[PDB]
Amino acid sequence: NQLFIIGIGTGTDEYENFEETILKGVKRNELEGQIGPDILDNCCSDVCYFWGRSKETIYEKKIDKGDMVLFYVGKRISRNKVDLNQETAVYLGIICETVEISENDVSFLNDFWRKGENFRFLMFFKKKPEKLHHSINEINSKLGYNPDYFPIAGYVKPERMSGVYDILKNILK
DNA sequence: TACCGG
DNA sequence: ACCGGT
Repeated sequence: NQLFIIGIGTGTDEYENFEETILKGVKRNELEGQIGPDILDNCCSDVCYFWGRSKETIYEKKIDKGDMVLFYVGKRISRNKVDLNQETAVYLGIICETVEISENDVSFLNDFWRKGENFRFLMFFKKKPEKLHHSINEINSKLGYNPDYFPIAGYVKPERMSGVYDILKNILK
């Protein structure tokens, strides 16, 4: 029951990859024989929604099923700050399963990702991660972060989690 | 800055 | 340990 944040800067290849596999998604036939039939059955419909990283962990925390990912989307200004003057977005996904791809098998990841082979630690999301109506500053504030906190990949100290309990609850039914 | 370290 | 910097 952990919570992570992943910052997707607009106008960059991470945003492009975020378009393809989280916003648009990938038909499950184009994944058959690269991802297990069981992951495909239980985490995907005709479409899989998934993200990936180059390590298995985030601040030494590994990501497992049941956990949550807030994708912050906006124009990045400094390493971990966003421009609050242009549009921002927050999406919430719930991890279904995580799968590691072997380094002699990362070929297929380039089919839909720019430099995809570098990101062989995949995460699959039970349903398509949901676009919240909150801005990044509105979510940051609920978690006790600076308005423009925009981590590239952050772990949210559990004691902050209760500030967004309303939202996650409302999402389940 | 596909984030860690101190 | 998490943020919050350049």
